[PDB]
Formats: sequence, C-alpha cells, structure tokens
Amino acid sequence: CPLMVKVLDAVRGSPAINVAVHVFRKAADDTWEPFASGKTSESGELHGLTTEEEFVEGIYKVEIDTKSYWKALGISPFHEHAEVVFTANDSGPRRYTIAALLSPYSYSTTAVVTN
Amino acid sequence: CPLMVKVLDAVRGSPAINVAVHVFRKAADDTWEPFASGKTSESGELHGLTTEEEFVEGIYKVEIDTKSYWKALGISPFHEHAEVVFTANDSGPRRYTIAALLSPYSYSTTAVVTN
Amino acid sequence: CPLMVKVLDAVRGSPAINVAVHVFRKAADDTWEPFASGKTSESGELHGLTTEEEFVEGIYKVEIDTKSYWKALGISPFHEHAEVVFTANDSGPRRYTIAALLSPYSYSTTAVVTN
Amino acid sequence: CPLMVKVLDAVRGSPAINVAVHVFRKAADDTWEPFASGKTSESGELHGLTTEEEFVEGIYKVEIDTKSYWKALGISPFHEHAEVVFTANDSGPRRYTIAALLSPYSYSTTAVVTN
Ligand SMILES: O=C(O)c1cc(/N=N/c2ccc([N+](=O)[O-])cc2)cc(I)c1O
Ligand SMILES: O=C(O)c1cc(/N=N/c2ccc([N+](=O)[O-])cc2)cc(I)c1O
Repeated sequence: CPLMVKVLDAVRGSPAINVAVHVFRKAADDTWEPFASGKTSESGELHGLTTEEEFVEGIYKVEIDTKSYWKALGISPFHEHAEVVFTANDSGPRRYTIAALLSPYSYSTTAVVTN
Repeated sequence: CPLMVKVLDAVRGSPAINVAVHVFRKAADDTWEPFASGKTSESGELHGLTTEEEFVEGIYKVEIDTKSYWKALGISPFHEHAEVVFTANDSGPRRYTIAALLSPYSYSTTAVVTN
Repeated sequence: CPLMVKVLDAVRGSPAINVAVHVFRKAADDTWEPFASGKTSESGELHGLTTEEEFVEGIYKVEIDTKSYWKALGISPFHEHAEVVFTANDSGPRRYTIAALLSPYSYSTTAVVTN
Repeated sequence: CPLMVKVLDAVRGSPAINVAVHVFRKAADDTWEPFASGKTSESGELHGLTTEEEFVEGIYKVEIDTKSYWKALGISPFHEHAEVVFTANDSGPRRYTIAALLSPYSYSTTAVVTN
C-alpha cells in the first residue's frame, strides 16, 4: 500500500516474475533489520509489503535478487543483486513505488512517489 | 487497450503528467501517417489510443513531446522529443506498453509486451 | 570531435561494436538531410563524424541501428532503431557525446555536452 | 586500471564531478571491509582505486555517494547512494568499468567488463 515494488525485464520485454525482494530498515545500531519480503507476481509487482502504521520514517533498503533471476533464465549476470536505499519522509507523497528495469549487466531504478 | 504509454519523471519522482504523445504508422510510401494521439493522465498513462481492430501489423512510431514538458517546468532539456519505433507483430504478446523515464538530458524506454 | 557516439551492450557488458549510425540535419524545407554516418569501433565509439566547421547550428537526428545489431547476435529485438533528436550549437559551438545503452527490449540514451 | 568508475549527471548533461566513491570487499567473516575510495574528476571518472595485484577474486561493493552530490546542487534526492555489488575476477583477472547515470529520483548503472 505505502510501498510497492515493480520489476521489469529488458531482455524479454516483460514483467520480471517470481523475483525475490527483501526490504530492510536501518536500526539504531546502524544494522539492516529485516522488514518485509516477497516475490514479484505475474505482473512484476509486489504489493502488501507493509502498512501505513508500520512504515514510519526511517532509512529503508530494498534488495532485488537479480542474480537468481538471470541464472534461472540461463543468462550470466553481473550484479549480485540490485539495492535501493532511501529515506522515507512524512512530508512527501504518501505512496512509494520502487521500479527497477533489469538487464544482465545493467539495472535502472526510479522512485514514483505520489499523494 | 493493445497499446498503452506510460511516462515517468526522474527529476520529480512522479508520473509525467500532461505530456503530449503522437503515434504514427508507416505508410506504403515510407512516410509517417498520424495514427493516434493524446496527453498523459495524472498517472502518467495514456490509454485508449487504438483498438485491436485498427492496430494491425506494421511499423509504428511513438513520439513523446519531452521538450515541451521540461520547458513547462523551467528546465532546459536536450532532446526535441523521445521517439520509439517498433514493428507490431501478431505472433507476440497481445498488449504493448511503451514506458519512458525522462530526465532533462537523458531518457530510457522499454517495451512490456504481455499476453 | 564535436560529435561523438558511444554505444554499450547491457546484455554482454561490453561495447557495442560495429553498430551503424546515421546522422541527419533538418533542412530549410523541414526534411531530414543526410549529414554523416559511420560504425562504432571495438571500443563502442564513433569519432570523426563531422568537424567544427561543418557542424553548424541546427536540429540533428542521430539514428543508431540497434535492430541490425541485435539480429546479428541472434536476438529479435523490439525497436527498429534508437533515435536521438536535438538542437545543436544554438548557443555557439559545443562538443556533444551521445551515449546509448542497449538491451533487446529497451534502450537508454544520455548526452554529455561540454564547452 | 582494473577498476574504474564513471558517473554522469542526467539533469545537466555533464560528468558528475567530485562524487565520493567507496569500495568494499566481502571478508571471510561476511562483513564489508573497506577496500578503496576516491572522488570523481572533472571528467566524471575515478581511476587508480586499486591494482591488478590487490584486486583479487571476491565480492565487491561500489558505493557512489549520490545524495551528497545532489544536496550540494540544491536538490533533495530520493536515494542515499547508489550501490553496485558484484563478484570480480572469479574467471581470472578482468578490467571493470562501473558507469552510473544520475537523476534526483533515479539512477542507472552498467558494467563494461573486458579481458
Ligand atoms: O508502476 C510504475 O511505476 C511503472 C514504472 C515503469 N517504468 N520503470 C522504469 C522504466 C525504464 C527504466 N529505464 O530504462 O532506465 C527504469 C525504470 C514501467 C511500468 I509498465 C510501470 O507500471
Ligand atoms: O566509459 C564508459 O563505459 C561510458 C559509459 C556511459 N554510459 N553509462 C550508462 C549510460 C546509460 C545508462 N542508462 O540510462 O541505462 C546507464 C549507464 C557513457 C560514457 I560518455 C562512457 O564513456
């Protein structure tokens, strides 16, 4: 709801389906604590990661497990994963979409923050 | 329905709203004939450009009027527009989404072809 | 020298070698007139397209023949080509590098403008 | 030499100058150990991080301090940094160029691997 992830495949021109995504939140001791996770759907989307109540201001890391995705397709990839690290703020749009476009040796990511 | 366009703004982290989009189809004499057009919605999307009946195999050009978009925001851009040129084929997924991510001096585009 | 093109392959993580590039300039009658052409080298670069003297103010189109590139690698890509359209030298002479990163269903392009 | 970083600014169409870059290598205990650091030059490039001798096989993280870059330009960006994580030299020595293209709410990264 307040945090959605969408993953696209630039080789096949398709959603990136069944990609593991792990979200972490930075703790007071500066370590990454697990926050939410899932696998992208047939549409390349992962919804329901968190709720407005739980998604408080803080520093979050979204890890997209790109290496396993490419290995499953038989394509040798460069990255171990794609990592998106950002601060969530309450004076900004209410909904965060993290979009990632994947190629074997490249990835691009953007944030769409609305409301 | 068979052809959708989605445009995102990498400076603001938002949909690119009210961007003019012109679609052309290559004619027998190799000229670009107007096919469909519109402006992106509040979600950065342009739906209803064509129908399955009209969207036959052929070469299509999607022109996204990025220069006017940036000028309206007071940002000096590099490109006159972004152009996406592709062949539509019936042996491929039925729905075409042309996605574009815009910055003043760069743009990225991908095709998501499903069904 | 004043206009250089660099092309990278996001599947292999390599320069995109032997990519054909055609440059056009918009004429007074609003047609695209041939201006220069060449092919990328082993480093993915194309130098020597023009000179400061010939590269006058105007609207230029750099067409990168991505479809032929992918087909030769056994990939049936989405786009016919990547086109980069821009006004050049309207504030006086500048040096332009057009960079493109290629995937079968996506491309990204940026400009580096100096002087 | 074996590891170079190039950073471009998609808003200004320029090299991204004075960007801090920190490189880490995963140690036997699974922690990220400092490996090398530096700042991009006037050309957006960072050379001399390491040598063929010191750049042994391993998992490396290249952290590009994009937030500090944008803040100094008066832009409040989305990401804390851009992180590029990859296994290096597991098939023998190679030369790695990590390229990043930066916008306030987006970044793209690619790798060029030679030898
Ligand atoms: O829901 C969304 O926000 C959404 C975003 C999309 N684009 N993400 C991209 C697209 C291109 C690049 N690139 O080539 O740098 C990076 C990220 C596409 C669709 I379809 C979407 O539905
Ligand atoms: O030396 C290099 O490897 C080199 C790479 C360059 N592009 N990196 C990109 C370009 C586009 C995207 N994107 O928007 O997906 C991601 C990374 C440009 C120049 I000029 C270079 O000299």
